[PDB]
Amino acid sequence: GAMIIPDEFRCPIDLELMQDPVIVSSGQTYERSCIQKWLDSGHKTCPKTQQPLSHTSLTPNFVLKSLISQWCEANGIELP
Amino acid sequence: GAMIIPDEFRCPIDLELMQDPVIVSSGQTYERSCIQKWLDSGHKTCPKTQQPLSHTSLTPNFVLKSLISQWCEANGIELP
Repeated sequence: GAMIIPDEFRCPIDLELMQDPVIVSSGQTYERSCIQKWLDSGHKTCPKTQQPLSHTSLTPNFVLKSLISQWCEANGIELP
Repeated sequence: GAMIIPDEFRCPIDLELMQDPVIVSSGQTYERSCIQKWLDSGHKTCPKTQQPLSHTSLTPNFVLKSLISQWCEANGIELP
């Protein structure tokens, strides 16, 4: 039928399911890989609104991970 | 209906229902009110581990907001 994961468990930037959740200073959640490229590129601004960024953080997701684990169990499936 | 919400949404510190979570540099989520008291007290150690904190990070809630709204809708219950 139809089975789509909530946007909460998907990377907003790539709109794709991935196992690497990280959070920005603003509290936004994005894929770590994308951010590494973003920082590596030398970009010090938020891609979402093109606003300037004076601080970055490598804080990993916590509750998101726990929630996704429960989500998979409910469906009785494993992450791709 | 379910009168008990998942511990993920519940504040770990007081195990009480609230809507104002923030993150810590250690990837821990605590209620905003509690951390404010901590700062006011001039404490420099993590309450749970009683270990010194060389630094701290303040990040407002994020994906929790979306989940909270959806959760209430699923149960058809108003959020206190």
